[PDB]
Amino acid sequence: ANIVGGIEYSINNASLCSVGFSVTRGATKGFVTAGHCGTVNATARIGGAVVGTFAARVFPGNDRAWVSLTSAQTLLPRVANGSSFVTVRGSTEAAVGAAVCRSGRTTGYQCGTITAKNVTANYAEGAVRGLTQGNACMGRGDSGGSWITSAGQAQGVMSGGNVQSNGNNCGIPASQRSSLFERLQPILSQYGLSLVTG
Amino acid sequence: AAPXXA
Repeated sequence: ANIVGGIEYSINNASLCSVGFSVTRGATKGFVTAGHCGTVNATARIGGAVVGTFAARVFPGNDRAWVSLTSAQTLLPRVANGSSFVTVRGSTEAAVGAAVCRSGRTTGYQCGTITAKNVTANYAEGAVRGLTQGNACMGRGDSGGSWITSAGQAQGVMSGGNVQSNGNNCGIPASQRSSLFERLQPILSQYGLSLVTG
Repeated sequence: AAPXXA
């Protein structure tokens, strides 16, 4: 499968999540995603085919993971935007107030701005600390997907927020949305990963 | 808040 940020993948033939970013660990190909998406060794599938398994994850506390893929996968330095793509160029962290977009299998590509950093989410499983908050909308299934600036600086992966009863926060004004992402810098250093760029 | 996932 071609690995692009934002596309759907399933975990153990049950849950759905979105790919965050193509990465390498030495000769190993992988993608970073949300920790809530799977446990170590869970099986990830793309379009019904097995593409790899969860190599490590932390959740709750943090919300991160990486999936090691088979050598047959094609890593690409891109994030889905509809039928178009955003090229990944690096991981400079943007500041509060910067515009950012996110890509995921449920709401597609949505943009907003970063409103706060170091936010704690009290999920039922336990708190997740240090997340960055944005007001781009998102929905069930977007977890793990890419957060990136239009200039291509990858920011982090979708963790959660204030989903409404229709399964997303797109039906409430940007001012009331809390869409939280795990910063990518700490995941690349924790697991020794290098982002694929173009 | 809830994580996400689907």
